[PDB]
Amino acid sequence: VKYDATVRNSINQVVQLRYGEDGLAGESVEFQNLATLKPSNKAFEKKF
Amino acid sequence: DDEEETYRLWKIRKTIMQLCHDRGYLVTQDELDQTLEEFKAQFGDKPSEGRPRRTDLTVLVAHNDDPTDQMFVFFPEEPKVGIKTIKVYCQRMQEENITRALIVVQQGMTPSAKQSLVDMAPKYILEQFLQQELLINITEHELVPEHVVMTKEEVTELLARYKLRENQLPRIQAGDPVARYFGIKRGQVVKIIRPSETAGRYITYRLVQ
Amino acid sequence: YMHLPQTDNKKKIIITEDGEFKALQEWILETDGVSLMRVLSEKDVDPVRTTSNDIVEIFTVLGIEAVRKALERELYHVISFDGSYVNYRHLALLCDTMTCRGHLMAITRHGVNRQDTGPLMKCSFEETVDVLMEAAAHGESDPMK
Amino acid sequence: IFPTGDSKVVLPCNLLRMIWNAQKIFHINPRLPSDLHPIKVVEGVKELSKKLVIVNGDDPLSRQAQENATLLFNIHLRSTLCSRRMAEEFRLSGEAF
Amino acid sequence: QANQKRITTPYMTKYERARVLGTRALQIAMCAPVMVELEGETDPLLIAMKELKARKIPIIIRRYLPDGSYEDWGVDELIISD
Repeated sequence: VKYDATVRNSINQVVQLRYGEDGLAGESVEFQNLATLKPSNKAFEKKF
Repeated sequence: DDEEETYRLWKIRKTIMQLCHDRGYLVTQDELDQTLEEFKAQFGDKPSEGRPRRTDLTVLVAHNDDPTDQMFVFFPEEPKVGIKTIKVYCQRMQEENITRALIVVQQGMTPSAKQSLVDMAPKYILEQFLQQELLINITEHELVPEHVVMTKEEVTELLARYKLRENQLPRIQAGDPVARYFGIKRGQVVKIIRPSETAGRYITYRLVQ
Repeated sequence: YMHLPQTDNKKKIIITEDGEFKALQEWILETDGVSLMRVLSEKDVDPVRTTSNDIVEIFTVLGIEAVRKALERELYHVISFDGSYVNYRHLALLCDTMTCRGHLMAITRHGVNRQDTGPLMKCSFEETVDVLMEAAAHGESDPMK
Repeated sequence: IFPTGDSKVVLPCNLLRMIWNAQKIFHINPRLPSDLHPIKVVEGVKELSKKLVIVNGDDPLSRQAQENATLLFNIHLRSTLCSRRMAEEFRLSGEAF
Repeated sequence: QANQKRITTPYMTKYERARVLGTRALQIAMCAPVMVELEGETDPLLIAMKELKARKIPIIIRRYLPDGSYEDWGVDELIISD
């Protein structure tokens, strides 16, 4: 990763615009639940 | 038989209209959405010596930005398309003073005919498509993400923004089925919008070579 | 082969009128060998969700981006089969960097050495004498980066 | 974006644990009513989302790139920080927010 | 470049953290001036930590963008991650 936060090869070939498509390193990521995809339309409207 | 040939022609025509619309052309919505019965009633019924003759299925359509490109798809009838067919196609290509045209081969095309297409198209751009290629619209496949062709000024804006060079960008083969489907000359850049399970959406740039 | 799937990966999933996902079982067909193009062309075959395990076939049919997505999915499948999990970042990097050059990069002497990368790093990994012979013959210059 | 109903996804900050930490650090009593204007939450989350930048810039292309990069975190954040959810489930106070 | 247009992450990261701490510790180990008052410390590393916490590093970091242009940052405008 160069300091433009663009992953690049040895000869400066852009492999990824941002690391992992988001620019977030792997040591500070956790598992979470979206809690919005699964609930139905009625439940979604009731809860939001 | 006649029914299977009708189904194949219907799918080919629908995919051709889809390709024209994606490339950007004056394709009417009704023309894009044609049912099998509509195809039967509109360009004749049974093929194989019926009204469908593989010559009246040619399509003329103009470009959105300027109605002068007038891309014009062909439909050769022979199983193999032999130089004299390309010659008469070129006569018609010049006579109707258009620039872009496509060819839908049934089975295959000769090495000499490929040679003629590639060398004899600095002014008359022509493209190849095998018949089975058009039975499925590759864009609608789940794996293939959405593709968008980038204009030159947008490419310059991108290069200025990221301070890259043309060589440094990722590359995509000119013979890739998607590139052929979009009909894009070397040196252009295609924007790719794919889904990702870590960012929600990713913009990726491929430079055809 | 004919069999109703049980794992939700291959099961039909759609949005209901109520908005809730419903696990719908639909027949699926798994075939030995690959004829992906004609299989898609065939009647009553979904052109959307059909896929394959072969890489060169899907490359020649769909395109390089399809190679990216399918290869990422398949690598995730093979790594995750035994229950061990790995982050998406590394799989994404590997699949991109194989697909960054517009053709199927094989991670072998036959793929790595055929890049514009410098001769020194090429010789460190296999063909370790032929690379320098080629560089000397062509007078290739290494940027040292 | 997400077929198959795979609600498990990897994001940087564990929002639920953060809210729980706020609750049990400021001794917020869920029974009593809170003092947290929903608009305060609205512009709070909006201003936060503005201050999280992956693609730093102001031109339209950079802005679109930043939106695409931070879409999943922003959408999860808005889902977890919704006005009704904060009012009912979490019951945080202004300093807690 | 000038003071304006300065675009880069203002978070002085762990790599430059390690480099600056090491170099400043080496400099003090070679009898270099101390930037902050010290109360009975002798290890170069510990005093380097304390004076970094005091935010008085006499070093400016030069950052190489991929294009080639540099971008200089002083330590005292940078805010510590901790």
